[PDB]
Amino acid sequence: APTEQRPGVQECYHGNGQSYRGTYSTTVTGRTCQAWSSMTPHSHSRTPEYYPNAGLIMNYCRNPDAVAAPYCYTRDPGVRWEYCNLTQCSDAE
Repeated sequence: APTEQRPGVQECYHGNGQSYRGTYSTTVTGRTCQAWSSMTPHSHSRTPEYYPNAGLIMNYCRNPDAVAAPYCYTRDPGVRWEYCNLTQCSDAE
């Protein structure tokens, strides 16, 4: 009889994560991402209007402008943006 929570498949990004369209929404330090369509607390230009094919919905980690890895602005006024707590798929190899 099982005594461990059902296995969870980790999310991971390929390449630099420009193709990432998963649901992860937490930064490397555990902070909660700000929604892309929100301008509070941080104003920015990474909007779905300006990156219409980048999947900039909700507050999911994304890489619309092809930086090093998926990222987000955070909801904390003291922290503008962070890379997300996401590993590269190739790490498990």
